[PDB]
Amino acid sequence: MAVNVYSTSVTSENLSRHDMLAWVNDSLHLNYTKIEQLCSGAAYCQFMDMLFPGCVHLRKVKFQAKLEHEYIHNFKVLQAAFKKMGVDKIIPVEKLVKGKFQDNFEFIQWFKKFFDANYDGKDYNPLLARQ
Amino acid sequence: MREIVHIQAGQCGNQIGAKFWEVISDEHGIDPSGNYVGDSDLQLERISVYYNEASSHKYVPRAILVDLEPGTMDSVRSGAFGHLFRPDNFIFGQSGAGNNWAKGHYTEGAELVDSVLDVVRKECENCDCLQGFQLTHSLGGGTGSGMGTLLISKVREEYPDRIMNTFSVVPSPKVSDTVVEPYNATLSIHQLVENTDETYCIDNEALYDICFRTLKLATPTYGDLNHLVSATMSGVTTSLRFPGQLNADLRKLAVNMVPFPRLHFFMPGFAPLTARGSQQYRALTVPELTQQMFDAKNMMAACDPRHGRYLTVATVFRGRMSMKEVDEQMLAIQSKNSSYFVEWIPNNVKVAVCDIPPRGLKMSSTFIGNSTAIQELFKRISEQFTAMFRRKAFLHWYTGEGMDEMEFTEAESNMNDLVSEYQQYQDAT
Amino acid sequence: MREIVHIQAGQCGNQIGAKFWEVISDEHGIDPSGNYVGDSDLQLERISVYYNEASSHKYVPRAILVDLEPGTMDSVRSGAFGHLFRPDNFIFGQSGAGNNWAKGHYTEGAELVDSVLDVVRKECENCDCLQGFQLTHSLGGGTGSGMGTLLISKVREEYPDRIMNTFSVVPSPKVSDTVVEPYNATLSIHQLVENTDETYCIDNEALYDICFRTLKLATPTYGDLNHLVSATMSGVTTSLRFPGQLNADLRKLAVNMVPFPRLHFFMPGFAPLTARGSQQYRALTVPELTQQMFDAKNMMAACDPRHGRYLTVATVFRGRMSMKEVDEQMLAIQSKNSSYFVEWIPNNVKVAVCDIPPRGLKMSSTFIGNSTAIQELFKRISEQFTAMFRRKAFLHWYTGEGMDEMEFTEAESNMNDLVSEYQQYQDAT
Amino acid sequence: MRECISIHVGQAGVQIGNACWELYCLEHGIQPDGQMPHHHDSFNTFFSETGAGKHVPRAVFVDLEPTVIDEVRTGTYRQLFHPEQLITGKEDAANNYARGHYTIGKEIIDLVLDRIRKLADQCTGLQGFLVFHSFGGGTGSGFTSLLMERLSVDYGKKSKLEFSIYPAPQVSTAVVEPYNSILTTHTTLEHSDCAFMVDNEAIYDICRRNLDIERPTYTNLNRLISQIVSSITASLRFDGALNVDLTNFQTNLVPYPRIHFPLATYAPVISAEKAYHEQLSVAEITNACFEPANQMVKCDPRHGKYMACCLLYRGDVVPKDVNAAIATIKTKRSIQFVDWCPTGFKVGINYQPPTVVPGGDLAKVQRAVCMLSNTTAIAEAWARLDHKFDLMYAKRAFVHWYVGEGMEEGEFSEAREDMAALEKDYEEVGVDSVE
Amino acid sequence: MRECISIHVGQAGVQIGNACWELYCLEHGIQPDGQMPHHHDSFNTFFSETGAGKHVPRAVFVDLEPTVIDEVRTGTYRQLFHPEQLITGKEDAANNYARGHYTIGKEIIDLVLDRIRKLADQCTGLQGFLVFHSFGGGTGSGFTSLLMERLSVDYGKKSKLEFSIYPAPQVSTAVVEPYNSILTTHTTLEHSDCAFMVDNEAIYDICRRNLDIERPTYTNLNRLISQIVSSITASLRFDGALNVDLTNFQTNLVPYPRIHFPLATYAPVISAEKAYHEQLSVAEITNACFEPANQMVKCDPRHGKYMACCLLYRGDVVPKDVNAAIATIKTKRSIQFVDWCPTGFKVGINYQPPTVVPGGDLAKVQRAVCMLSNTTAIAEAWARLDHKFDLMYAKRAFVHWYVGEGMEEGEFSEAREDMAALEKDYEEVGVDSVE
Ligand SMILES: Nc1nc2c(ncn2[C@@H]2O[C@H](COP(=O)(O)OP(=O)(O)OP(=O)(O)O)[C@@H](O)[C@H]2O)c(=O)[nH]1
Ligand SMILES: Nc1nc2c(ncn2[C@@H]2O[C@H](COP(=O)(O)OP(=O)(O)OP(=O)(O)O)[C@@H](O)[C@H]2O)c(=O)[nH]1
Ligand SMILES: Nc1nc2c(ncn2[C@@H]2O[C@H](COP(=O)(O)OP(=O)(O)OP(=O)(O)O)[C@@H](O)[C@H]2O)c(=O)[nH]1
Ligand SMILES: Nc1nc2c(ncn2[C@@H]2O[C@H](COP(=O)(O)OP(=O)(O)OP(=O)(O)O)[C@@H](O)[C@H]2O)c(=O)[nH]1
Ligand SMILES: [Mg+2]
Ligand SMILES: [Mg+2]
Ligand SMILES: [Mg+2]
Ligand SMILES: [Mg+2]
Repeated sequence: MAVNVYSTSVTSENLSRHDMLAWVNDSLHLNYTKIEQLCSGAAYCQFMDMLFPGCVHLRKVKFQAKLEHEYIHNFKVLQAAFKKMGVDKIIPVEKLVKGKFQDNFEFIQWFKKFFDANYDGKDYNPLLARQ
Repeated sequence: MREIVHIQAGQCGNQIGAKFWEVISDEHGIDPSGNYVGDSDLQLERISVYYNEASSHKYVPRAILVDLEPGTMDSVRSGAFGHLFRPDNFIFGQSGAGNNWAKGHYTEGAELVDSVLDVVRKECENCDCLQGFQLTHSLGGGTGSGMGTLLISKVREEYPDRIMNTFSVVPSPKVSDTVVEPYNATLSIHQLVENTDETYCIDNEALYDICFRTLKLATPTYGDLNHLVSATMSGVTTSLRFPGQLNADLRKLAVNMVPFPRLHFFMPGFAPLTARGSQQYRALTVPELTQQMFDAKNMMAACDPRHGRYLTVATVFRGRMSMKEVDEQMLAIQSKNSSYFVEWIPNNVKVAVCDIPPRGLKMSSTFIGNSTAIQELFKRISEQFTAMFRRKAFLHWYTGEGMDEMEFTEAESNMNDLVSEYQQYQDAT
Repeated sequence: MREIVHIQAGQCGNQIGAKFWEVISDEHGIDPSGNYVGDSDLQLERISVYYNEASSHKYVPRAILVDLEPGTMDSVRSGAFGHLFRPDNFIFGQSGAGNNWAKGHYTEGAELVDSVLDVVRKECENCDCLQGFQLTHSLGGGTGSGMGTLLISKVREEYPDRIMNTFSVVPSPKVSDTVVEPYNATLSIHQLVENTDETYCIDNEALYDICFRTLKLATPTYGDLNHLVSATMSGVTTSLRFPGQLNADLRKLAVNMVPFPRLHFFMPGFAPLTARGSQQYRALTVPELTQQMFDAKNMMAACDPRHGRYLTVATVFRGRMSMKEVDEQMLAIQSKNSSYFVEWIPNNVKVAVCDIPPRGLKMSSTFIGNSTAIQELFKRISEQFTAMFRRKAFLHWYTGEGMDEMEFTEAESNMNDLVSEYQQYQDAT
Repeated sequence: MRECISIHVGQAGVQIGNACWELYCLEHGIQPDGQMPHHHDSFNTFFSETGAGKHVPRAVFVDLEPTVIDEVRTGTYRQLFHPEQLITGKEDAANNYARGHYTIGKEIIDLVLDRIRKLADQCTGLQGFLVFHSFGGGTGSGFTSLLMERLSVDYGKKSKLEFSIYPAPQVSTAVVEPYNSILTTHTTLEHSDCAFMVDNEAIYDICRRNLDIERPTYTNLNRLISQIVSSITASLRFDGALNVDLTNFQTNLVPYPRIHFPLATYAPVISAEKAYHEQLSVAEITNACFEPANQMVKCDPRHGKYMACCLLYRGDVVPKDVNAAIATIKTKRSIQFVDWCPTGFKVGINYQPPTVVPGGDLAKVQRAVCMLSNTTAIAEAWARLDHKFDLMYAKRAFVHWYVGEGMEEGEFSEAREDMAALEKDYEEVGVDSVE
Repeated sequence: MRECISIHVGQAGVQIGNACWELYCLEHGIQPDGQMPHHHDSFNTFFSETGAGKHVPRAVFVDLEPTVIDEVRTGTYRQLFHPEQLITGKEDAANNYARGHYTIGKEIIDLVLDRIRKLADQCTGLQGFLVFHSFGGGTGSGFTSLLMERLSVDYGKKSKLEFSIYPAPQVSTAVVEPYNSILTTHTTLEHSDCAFMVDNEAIYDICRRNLDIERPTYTNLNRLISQIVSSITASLRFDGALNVDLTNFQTNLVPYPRIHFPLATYAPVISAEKAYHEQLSVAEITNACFEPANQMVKCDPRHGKYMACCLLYRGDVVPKDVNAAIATIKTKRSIQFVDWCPTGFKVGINYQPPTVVPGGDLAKVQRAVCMLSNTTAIAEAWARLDHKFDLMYAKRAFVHWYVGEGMEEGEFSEAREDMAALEKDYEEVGVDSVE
């Protein structure tokens, strides 16, 4: 099980887009340049693997998705472990996959709080996990 | 030829544009239904600059009205004189920007400018020889400020070798319409200074003073204010819209009035302004026209030119007059009023004359002054922003949607540098 | 002369065809009862190509409508505009194919193919000079795909030196109308790429997108979708039915757009498409017609052209237009959009112009482009087929009616091979 | 032109069929005496018209105990049915599987097959048989198992759809229900093309909560069942934009030969008072039929995965709005499909709005949905029943009735190990596997 | 196209909502039965429009004790509301925050959330939530806390406005009011975008003095609060020269995350007899709304400094007159602002004059002003409530009830320390600082 968090109105903790992108890029070692590029869900799936070993089959997830229909399947695997892990946050994947700044920042803003709560300091490289 | 694309943002942009298209249709003799009803052919000689031809001899304005909240669009569609705009140009969102620059520049701006840029590109490729862009907005609101800034940046990226004018409603010093004005004003002014060409600053308190004192009106309203602003804009455009003895264009005005790339904040003014009762007791002539033009009380920006020096002045006359009288009075004004004219710019007056007077008037005139009195406005805005940012108020709602204090510090530094340079060039020998 | 035999299979074919013979009759001025009521004599100049003269100036279509389930015939025989088809051509079975290959190709389609080859053969002998066949079906059903393919194999043996087109409706990625879609589509594509000259792939999800945004409709039924496909199906033929400045026909299009025998999958299009209210604000001219073709929004198949390169392109204009404007813009389109065209095929644009505009329009045109983005459609289907076939889901009802696992292996390898050849010519130089 | 006949066995089948055939005469405008007084043969597929204007149904009511059938002969639908088709015996099976399959059923099975054969020969385009039978009964479970062995021999490959009545987990009218249910399932597992399952307890919650009735007698319960049945064959009698047949559900819902146990669901089920305050649009009746509190079998689909689905709209339904509503249903996550089923929806749209029975509880509507889910969650229903059978058979309770009526103790073990194979197959296929 | 939904919790919330919905139905020309005979859409933002001409409100009446909800059901507004939206329990929370938040309120929260989710999914352009609840009431406090937590968890970032009822310094009806108020404020201090405060004693004084009524029952207070709410929402509901939104109020009135407790004021409140002898000019109505006796919270802003102000004019209003009046008010002596707020006014203008309920106390006017002020004078009210709580808790009174109903003294201690920290932050922000 995992401890849940909320995000409605908090100050002194809202990170800028540059810092949020830097945290994502440094954690998983990619070359993302826009926060709107997180709609693929490939980076999100690896976050669950880091937070909880296992509980996500990293083989059925595809990272080279470029059309609108594999984005939906990608999210069907990312937070299908949300039910397994007990976290009850439901996201509008129907609206997330459009690749807009509207929600792609709101969800990553919540995920930063969720990641920080359940992170115990474990470290693992993503190069062999991805390949 | 020389088509101009008009873009309107926010509630203020939409209302001012509605009044402006009212005035333009009246000038060109275009029926509200969209078909020509006028008599003279001089109106039809150059109509493609603003309007656009369509099947069954219809004429559709080349305007792109856009705003996040749909209320203004619904009002302009349901009201009269809304049957001629092209529905595709009607672009709106669902939730307003809420007086937030971050929300108007990073949240709804993405999709809104995607659609707006698609429409703009289609219109421009439909145009034969593009002349420039026009954008009317306010520096105090959220959607207008932020999304007009985003549109200006994208249009500058797409068309580097083009001109665009911005008609900005600057916040008032006496009474503020919104509590968080300075943040939006500073960010918008920084972006405009970065990537615009010319900007005509217009205030509301100055317009109200003009309407109450000169026009002698008891209940001045936004209809009258937008009427005055639209009259000024039409007077600006008439030089290339109509033939005249000494024609001038937007590029000509920019070249003559912009001496340095960071100094393009002009103050507009109009003449003659008279009450309905006291209009038959005056002789309409160039002497009194210029006299009414060149007094601070008849200034549309709340800045007293007596506190500064006129870097450059442009004067676009209309109607039929005599060039001898025009140049003689310009020389007399310059000689008598030399004290507040810059010494190192000799011959700092540009004059253009058209040949078609406005509706129901023998002659008129539009005055555009690039002066050094905007320094006080920039200083006041910078001081208010400095206080608010020092106490760190309302800022977590700009930080919570992408931004950070680095942007605010950079904008404040840019504003201070601009005002310092403005003063140092005012006080140059 | 050069008559065309029309074959409709399945439910979609009987519904598209029923909306197709409404357009042709209106074009030629043929009354629903079957007698000519038109005014212009140019309509009757070439009427034998589609229709068929009978006693007392009655014209009957040269089409056969055949489907296994009898529920569709009563919808068109007892409905409106069903009094002109010849009752002999109404061929139907007893029970539907049940969304199955084998029940539509081996068991229940084999009992009906011998009663439908005696009507095609009889219709062919009365022909003066046969031009080709036309087939409209679906790739997801049981009888539209299963037995419509059986007709292709039988006809190709009898008339090898003929050209036939298939107006298939390829499935959609987002939603699936049938759970076992890939099994029927893969087994049909392996048969289509053998013995068809050209195939027009059409999508349903892209028709909702076009009708929702471009046409601005809220409740698009299947009547409006078939009314949009039928316009494209009539655009291809109209070159050989009416005189034009630069004529074309079925054979001319196949030569110019099929560089290799295995590459004949096209993506159709149409223009202009405008709503009812926003049609008086647009100038109907060739400039804006060619702009509407090449945008990815106005594509009839759910495949973005930006992901691939146009191998060859053919546009069939209609109406009356200057011949210079047509060639001037296909050069501008090719020059501006030089990155989306293949490099080893110069001047890869085919142009044909007719002279009769459609009903209620000044001018229109049809776009048919053999692109490489189609590869993404076959990659998706081959992915779904692999997942289901590995677990042998639903397979024990395809083996129980004649087929076996060995047949499925060939259909997957053949489809995978065709994808490799489709991409090899995209990066080749 | 295309024919299908229906067979009703036991008291549950006759009582359900009594309410089902009342609905068909309403849809086609057939008076109770058989005469006649979107819109527009239709009645031909179910009603066989005679020389006069009378139409007689293609129904074969068969029971052993003559109590229930004698109500049909006397009731208001007396002149409608063919007098011979109502077949009755002398004594019931008395909740005994052996009595209704080896001793008493054998003396009447020859009369029933004669009437079935006479009905099939009279028709030309026979599609298949619809059988309405229960599970806990004696002549509804031990006799309908004898019919399957006989029908599947005379007619080789035809559709055979069953509408069973699953025994409730907590509600129980009988005490030997685990004995009859296990034996029936093992025998009719090879002679059933698909078997729709319905639980009596689940209907009570639907009627009490959604429809707000505090006295849901068996007549109010049997009205909900008939609506699903009429929706299955709605495309056979009416013309629609996207038709389906009895074979379409057959191919689209049975991935494996043993996995043919879907569960039905209907929507919308609202009262007349709440009908005026609801829009009742396509986008949400799809959502209503997918909630776990509206399923008509006492099992929550959340604990399992959806092998396949099938939706059947009818009325003022636009094919575009169905696609949009379904597309976001895959987005919402009360739904979890299987890995080897990338495509998992079948859509059938009809143009005939559902009709209402006067004096009933349902209100007039313009749209309706009859979802037929085939989910893995029904595996928990077999495990619960298999536990009851194992507990009671440990001490050989009630066995002496079955043994002395023509059955062997060894036969009880064969049906036990068969359900162990079905349970293993159901879970193994549903769960993911490597490669 | 823009939708906001309203949730009414407790008896006070239900009564205020009844008055507010009567006012809305009057304003939009909607008959009590739901039919109907700047204005067209408008009613789309509040009234969902069904198949017929009937419009039903987007309201969710929730309560634990069924008396008031049954009164609403029996009342004249019976055919309007959706019967499923009215949710009742069995027994009340009985002025016990523990009972209303931990024990009882956990058994109906799922149904409330399901109804809320259905209502939200029905609409497309959802804007925010408007919550009408009290503070002294146990069910109001507990269920408001629970709903705040659940809605903040479900929907991430949406406007959540609350219309509270602050306990009066002297007029009172309960004994555990300090406990309830402290607990609810501590719990929902982080789940509220803006919380308007209204007191009963101030409205009593206003109705006694300005309007001249000597029998001011709860109906008059409900009418006044409904008028304030309608004046707030008029910008969304109607067109105007200068429009404002919920996000506009939120942005312009909340400068710090914790300081989001503005107070409301309405003008002009005059009777029918005094209406004929008054001119009702913009300047004088602004002066009346800025007078200290007209404030609807028992605290005189003369003890504090204004932090933010929002004026909302409705009717024949001239922006020049508004500007002149506001400049004069800023010049006036009694109005003192904070040093770091050089700009302190947000102005909105609407073209729809306020409507009059027939039989109401107020008279018809052509100009109306609603003034929302975020100031520092609420610190004294917070200090008084904190002192009352400390005095009562020093010797552990009613703590046996609170502990027995599933709570511990740790919650009381944390609430106390959080309130102390909030008061310290409020005072520090309000006070001036060098540099
Ligand atoms: N001259 C003139 N100015 C106006 C008029 N109407 C509004 N304004 C100014 O425009 C500003 C309105 O802010 P906008 O940019 O339109 O903001 P909005 O469209 O309401 O949406 P938000 O930015 O989200 O608040 C006000 O501060 C006014 O000072 C008008 O009719 N004439
Ligand atoms: N464009 C368009 N497509 C349709 C229409 N009607 C059906 N379709 C498509 O055609 C398919 C129907 O399958 P068919 O090939 O017609 O199958 P059938 O004729 O019903 O026979 P069976 O396969 O045995 O059921 C559906 O998947 C739809 O996607 C229509 O009116 N217009
Ligand atoms: N849904 C529904 N179920 C019924 C109805 N009537 C009876 N049943 C079911 O039928 C079961 C009774 O056993 P039956 O199958 O009727 O047995 P029978 O037909 O009387 O034959 P015998 O077992 O020999 O007596 C009960 O458990 C009920 O669940 C009905 O009207 N509606
Ligand atoms: N302004 C106003 N306040 C009211 C009205 N009715 C009740 N109240 C307030 O509500 C308080 C009573 O607590 P409630 O929130 O109503 O509690 P409840 O709804 O009775 O339910 P319990 O808390 O379980 O007792 C009183 O102190 C009043 O101040 C009303 O009509 N108008
Ligand atoms: Mg706005
Ligand atoms: Mg079919
Ligand atoms: Mg019995
Ligand atoms: Mg109470």
